[PDB]
Amino acid sequence: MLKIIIPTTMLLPMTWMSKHNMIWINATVHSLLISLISLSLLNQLGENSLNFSLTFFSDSLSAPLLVLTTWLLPLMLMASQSHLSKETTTRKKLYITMLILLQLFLIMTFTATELILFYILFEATLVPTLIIITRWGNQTERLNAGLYFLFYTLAGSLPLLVALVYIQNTTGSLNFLIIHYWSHPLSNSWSNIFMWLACIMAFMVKMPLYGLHLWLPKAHVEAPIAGSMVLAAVLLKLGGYGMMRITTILNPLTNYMAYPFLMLSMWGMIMTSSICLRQTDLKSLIAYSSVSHMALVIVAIMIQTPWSFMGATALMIAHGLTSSMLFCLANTNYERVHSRTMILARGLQTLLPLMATWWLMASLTNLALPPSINLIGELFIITASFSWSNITIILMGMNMMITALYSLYMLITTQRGKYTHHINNIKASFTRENALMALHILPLLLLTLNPKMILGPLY
Amino acid sequence: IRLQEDPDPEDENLYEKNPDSHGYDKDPIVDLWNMRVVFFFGFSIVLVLGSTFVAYLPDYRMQEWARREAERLVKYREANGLPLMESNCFDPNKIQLP
Amino acid sequence: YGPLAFVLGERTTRKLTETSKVITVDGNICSGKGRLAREIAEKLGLRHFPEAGIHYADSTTGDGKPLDVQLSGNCSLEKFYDDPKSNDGNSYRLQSWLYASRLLQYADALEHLLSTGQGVVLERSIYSDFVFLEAMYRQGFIRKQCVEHYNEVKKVTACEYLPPHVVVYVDVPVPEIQSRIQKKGNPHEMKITAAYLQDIENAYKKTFLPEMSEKCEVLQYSAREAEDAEKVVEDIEYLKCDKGPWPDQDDRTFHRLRMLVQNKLEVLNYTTIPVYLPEITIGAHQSDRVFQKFTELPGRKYSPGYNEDVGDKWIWLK
Amino acid sequence: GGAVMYPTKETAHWKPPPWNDVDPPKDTLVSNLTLNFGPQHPAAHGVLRLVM
Amino acid sequence: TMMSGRPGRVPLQFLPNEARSLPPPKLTDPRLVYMGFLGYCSGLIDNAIRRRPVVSAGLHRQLLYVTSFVFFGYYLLKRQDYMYALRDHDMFAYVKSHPEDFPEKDKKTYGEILEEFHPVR
Amino acid sequence: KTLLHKYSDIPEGTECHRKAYASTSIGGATGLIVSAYSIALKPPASFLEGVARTGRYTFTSAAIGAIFGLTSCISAQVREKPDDPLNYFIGGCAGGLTLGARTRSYGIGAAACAYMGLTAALVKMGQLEGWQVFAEPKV
Amino acid sequence: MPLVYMNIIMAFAIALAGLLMYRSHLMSSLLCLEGMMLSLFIMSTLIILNTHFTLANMMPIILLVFAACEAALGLSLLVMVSNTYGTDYVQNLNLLQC
Amino acid sequence: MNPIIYTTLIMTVMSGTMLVMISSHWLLIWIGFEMNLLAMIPVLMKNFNPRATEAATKYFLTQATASMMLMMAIIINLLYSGQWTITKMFNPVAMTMMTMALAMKLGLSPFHFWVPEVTQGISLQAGLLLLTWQKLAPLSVLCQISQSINPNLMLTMAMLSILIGGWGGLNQTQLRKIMAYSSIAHMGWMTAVLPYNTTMTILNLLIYITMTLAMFMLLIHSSATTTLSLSHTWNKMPVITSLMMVTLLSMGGLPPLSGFMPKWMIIQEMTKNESIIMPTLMAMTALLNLYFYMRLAYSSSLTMFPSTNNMKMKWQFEHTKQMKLLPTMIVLSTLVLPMTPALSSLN
Amino acid sequence: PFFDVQKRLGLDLDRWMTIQSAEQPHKIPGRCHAFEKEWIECAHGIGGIRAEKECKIEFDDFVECLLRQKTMKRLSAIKRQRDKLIKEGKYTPPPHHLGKEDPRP
Repeated sequence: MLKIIIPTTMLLPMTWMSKHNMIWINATVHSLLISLISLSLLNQLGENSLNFSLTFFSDSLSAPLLVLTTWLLPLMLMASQSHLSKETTTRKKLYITMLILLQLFLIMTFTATELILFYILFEATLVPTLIIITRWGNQTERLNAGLYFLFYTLAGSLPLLVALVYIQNTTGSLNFLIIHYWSHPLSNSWSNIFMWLACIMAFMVKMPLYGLHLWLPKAHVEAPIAGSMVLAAVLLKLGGYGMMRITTILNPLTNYMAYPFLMLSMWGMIMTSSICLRQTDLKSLIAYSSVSHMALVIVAIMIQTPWSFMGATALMIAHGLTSSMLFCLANTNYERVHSRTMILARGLQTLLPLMATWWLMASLTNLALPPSINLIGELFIITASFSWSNITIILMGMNMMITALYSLYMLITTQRGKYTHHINNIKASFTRENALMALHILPLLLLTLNPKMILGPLY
Repeated sequence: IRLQEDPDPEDENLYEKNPDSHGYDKDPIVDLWNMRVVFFFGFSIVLVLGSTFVAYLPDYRMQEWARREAERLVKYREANGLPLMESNCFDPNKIQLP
Repeated sequence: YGPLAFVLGERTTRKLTETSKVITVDGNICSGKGRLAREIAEKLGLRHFPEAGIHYADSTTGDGKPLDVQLSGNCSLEKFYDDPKSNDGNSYRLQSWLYASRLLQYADALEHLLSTGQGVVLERSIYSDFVFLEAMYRQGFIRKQCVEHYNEVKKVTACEYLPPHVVVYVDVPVPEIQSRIQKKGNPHEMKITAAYLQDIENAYKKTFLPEMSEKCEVLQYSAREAEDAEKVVEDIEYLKCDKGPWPDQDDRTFHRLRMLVQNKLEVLNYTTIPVYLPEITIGAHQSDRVFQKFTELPGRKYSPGYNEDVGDKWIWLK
Repeated sequence: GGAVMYPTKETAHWKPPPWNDVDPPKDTLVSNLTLNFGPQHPAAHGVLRLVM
Repeated sequence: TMMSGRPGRVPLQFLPNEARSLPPPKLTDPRLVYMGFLGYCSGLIDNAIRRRPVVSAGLHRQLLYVTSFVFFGYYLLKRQDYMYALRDHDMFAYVKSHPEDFPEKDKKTYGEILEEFHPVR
Repeated sequence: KTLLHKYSDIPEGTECHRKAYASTSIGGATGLIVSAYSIALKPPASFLEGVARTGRYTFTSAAIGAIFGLTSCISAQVREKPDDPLNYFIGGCAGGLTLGARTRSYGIGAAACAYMGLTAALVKMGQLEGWQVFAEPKV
Repeated sequence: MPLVYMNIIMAFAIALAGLLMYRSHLMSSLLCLEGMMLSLFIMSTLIILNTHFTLANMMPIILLVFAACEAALGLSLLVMVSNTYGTDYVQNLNLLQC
Repeated sequence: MNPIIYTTLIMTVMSGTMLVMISSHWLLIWIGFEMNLLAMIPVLMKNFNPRATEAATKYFLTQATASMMLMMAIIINLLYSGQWTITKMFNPVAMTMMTMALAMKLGLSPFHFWVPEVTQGISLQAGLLLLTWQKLAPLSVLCQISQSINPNLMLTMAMLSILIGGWGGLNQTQLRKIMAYSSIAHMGWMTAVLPYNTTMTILNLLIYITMTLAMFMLLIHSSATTTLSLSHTWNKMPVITSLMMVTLLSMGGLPPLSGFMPKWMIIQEMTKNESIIMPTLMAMTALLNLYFYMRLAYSSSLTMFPSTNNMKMKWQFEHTKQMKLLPTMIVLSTLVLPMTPALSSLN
Repeated sequence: PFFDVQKRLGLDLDRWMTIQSAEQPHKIPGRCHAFEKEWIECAHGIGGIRAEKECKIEFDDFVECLLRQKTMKRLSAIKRQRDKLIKEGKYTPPPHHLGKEDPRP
């Protein structure tokens, strides 16, 4: 894994020692080359994981996420170029360094073979994200959003640290391979119940769960474009990755303990999709849609069936791409009109035609038009839940309908109608923004042709 | 209440100074080379070369190997009259029941 | 200088002599104080510090050439003369910056006196700066809260330093000062109102002269008497101010004072007290812009001696 | 900028601490002892009321 | 506590002579390299604090930082290895001296053992 | 510690009156300690005021303890399930409601019900499962 | 333990309570500190004499030496407090809070 | 204070601590504590203010009561055992009294009331000495007598310390009081593992000393004693405030910074002894310290507060005095996590 | 952090007064020298944990010599019994105890 890690680390000295003109160019070029290197990890032996070393391993679950992060870094730099132009060279380099540290931490989290190291790196991501949000946000609420994000995540995580240390003491090892191979069943005792809660709750917080999702809207709304992109695409997926990894330890109690979170996620998906219908801010609407899709992912993980896990992996990747693209599309309008109110900018299809097509494709993926990977994941999850209970179809179908409604309502309001007369600052879309949208869309559409890559280990 | 500079006007359009801005910077040369770097190293290299690399990635998932083994097993079992799939994953004798 | 030097036996008292004195020549605008101060410094063999201006710190730092107003001072005396009651708050910004400059100059003069033993002659000082502030407040140019901020800064800062031994006040009647201002012909100065000068004089005589006379003796000279610089120097030579702080001071207090004076930032620490008066409070964006501009100024990016642009060399081994 | 964050009603009146030092609360803190040295004193020569 | 009262421990000795039996830390150890990296970061921070050129000024000072950190790290690593080796030595000796407290367990193959199957339905 | 031994010794779900008395004694002791600390740190203007504050705090604590013990024991009897933590949860929520009544605030009552009931259920679970708040050093 | 040990330990307890319960003056609390030191001297001397710990008959004298050192420190602080406030009253040590 | 006298007094404080950490006789340990108090009192008042005198008086009174209680405990142990050696304490009442005295010296709640007041009254350098060096001797004595300590009392004091240090800091806008409360919380963390593993207490003490030295030296460099005064520092010396933000994050315990390792190892050691509720409550309560750390960071570096015009003069001049150890202190406080296994050297 | 500088440098800074059985001026014995010596010899090199139970007899004897709690209790019980018998009138102190005989030189 050092083939990827070491170059990512060298990205920092290059960025710091690069000329003021050339920071973005060098960062983008070398990040893209690193992403190209990451594509080698997609080749996964079916039976066994790629155990590169004692510290690091990759499987059919970690590989797609690593590729996603490496891909995301250059898109994040491209998106963040515009609003950081006025910033001084040192601050721009610090922002790029925060992004690079975040990528390094995420890669090590995904490839780490020990749960304690995974915890250290997974919590470590808070610092760069917190710094980004609270230093390069454009609103007074960036500080409160940072406090909420940090404290929600830490309150979830710390009991996880206690539980992991206890597991290390009892089983004797926190290496995932040994844990999987031995994996003695849990007993239905209050102590084991609370251990299950401690293990699950941190990832339940990271993956916005209904009742623990309040941090996500504030953080995504108040964060800069790059921070929103990472939070939606990758940081949420850390919870899913950990929950899929951690579920091995808690085999039997999961059936008994799943019902509260299963019900919360299933009803919350409807609740948040309905929330999206009446939201007045584009970023907030995108965030709530993210919440709903991650609720679908949570249901898939809790059910603990192979098809559900494959759907969860596919949905994680597809949603990361789609939500990042949606945030970037909203950010372009925000830069042009300097407001996140949906009503303020209208009829943008006439003014900016190609951005309208980008919006259409992003919304279609959001509403799971087949054969999109979004639909593949959602359909697999839906079938697994149908096996879990035939009555599940009602809520899932209602959620599908509400998702289509809110996605196309966003598209109609922002990109359709008569243009807002007074707004005169709309200017022809730059090649950079269209290139960012295309870089988002094309990999998602291409991944449909070969869907085994994003279908996870159980495939 | 304070001596603060007037809010800067909306950042000057890069088009005004350079009509073919391409974005990516104020200086036109860096704009062109940034666009070229992005387009080459993502579209031409990562998407096309990377997509080809994924498409022809060697089948270490053993799908064809599994299919060939299944064909052999099906032919043998049908020829010998043995059931196509045995109900017991592991041989009963080795198991010692309580 | 350092605590180690004092432990070794570097003592201020030995270097100081009868010549070692701080002489402050004060007076109203265009009172001729500069001429007498220069003559006194020359005759008594004492270093002369010209009156602190907006750009004194620029003179003492870096190239020594004055920096742009935005980077250093953000205040104009000409603006104060033309528009005394401007909403910009230029009056109190000027007054506070001038007090800061005079505090720095007093620190430098004390450092010179305590390091080399040579006396220093100053044109006005931190102790006399309140005269202009009181006149501004009386004339309505500045608000009461600005006066309170000035009082807080002076109270925190001025106490540390030792007052001057000899105070020389050159007294010129205000109408003659008006005629002098007309003769000099500076357009902005001509706008000075008679009441403002009268309040300057009132502050001096009613408050400064009595308070200074309490500590030591003050030599008050009329304009004709001031012209005879030799007689003034002789008067100074025959003063005996046994009362006052300096005879009380010993080597320990001198060590403390020299340590304070050497560290200019410590000298100016409380000039930046976090009192958010609109006149002197600078917003975050303007502050960032101005600080970036100051950093880009040649020779200011790095610590002195490490700026390659201005010709510094051997930085790698320096 | 207050002395305490989340101030209460009583604390709100309380001022923040001084930047350098606290003001000297010198108010008749020292009252010199007053003595009638004479007249009866042996050293007062009998008719001197020296108020010291 | 623990190793503090180990018999034969000379007071205020960083490395006992017994440690010399253990292999010395390799000068290319990743831990020592990280200590040198810490020294380099210390030099950079010193330059930043004194407002000197961060990466070019004071190469002698940065060299001294790196050398001091590596020099102390070598001995720190040696002592850490010695302490862990002492722990392992004592643990194995105690296991040997108390066979009853650490009994060998009969090894049963998974065929013999019965583990209940909980269906994921 | 004798009061804690008194509360523990009575079998759960039995002798509800004695259990309530033990809980009341524990609440009174805790209230007395809190009153002492309040009197020291925040001085009372008069001896009568100090007595009033002590009485108020002690009665609130004793009422909380008595309600908790009475409700928990009665629930254990009626449900007939002695070791269930839900009985302790019900007792704790009743204690929180009593605290809200004494403070004459609904919000205090509801927050106290939630937190105190959960804490009491956790305490019962610790009894059942042998959880150690303070662990003897064993390494 | 004989009853004299009881009385001396009771004296220490009383002095500790006195010191911890201030009233107005600081001198009284410094006197309670000195009383605690006297009680400690008496206890140590009684123990060392009853147990014939010969080389420990000097420990009370060192205890007294450091007790007097502490007393000197207390008085030197009280003098400054009185100078700055005019009284030794403890209520004037109120500038620092929390 | 003449610098020779100051050097002598500081050496006397350090020598008292060394006597505490070098003596096998209870009398000499108590003598070391007394010498520490005698030397420290003048040091706290090096700058003469009424606040300095008030802080010195409060400190003297509290430490004198602690010393008298410690001597009574020593005498009782002598009465019931006849031994002067620092070892297991053979009388439980003496052990309780000694624990109370040593906690009062360390400022462990419910004996914490003096720490914030003393810290606020004294200067930043005297505060650094008070909150880093003074902690060493009582912790050393507790480590030597850890076996005799009743775990319940020490753990109760530690938990109360954590809670109170977290709560009080939330309400503070004065940097010195904030540091005092954070010191209370971290000391509560250190004493929690004293019954279980002393090496963990030593490791936490070292990390805490490094972080507190870095923080106090940064504040001295910025000459800030209030949050607003620290707010201006971004205009003059941004690097200082950025490093302060990093050090604050380490103090909060956030991974991957070095502040994480002490909490991590304390939790591990407590869990090994079956302590699960106590570590969970301690870790959760640490979030409040994180909260006020983050508020300070927001004021100092993450957000740019309004400055004043006179700062333009300060831009021209440069800091005269250099604290040599500050960069290494920052690096150790923030970037030492990858080197935790080296916690067997002090072992 | 007990840096045993004394043991490292062979300096007896304070260990001479640590125990009552150590050398004392003019070889003046302690009131419990024998018990202290026995207890120290028993608990030497076996560690505190072991010594707390394997030398408990020695330590109890040392404590009894130091405080005389058991001896005082027995003497008090004997005196109480003697006083009760005197009250009952069934006991009479011997003349030598009453002072009617010259004690042995």
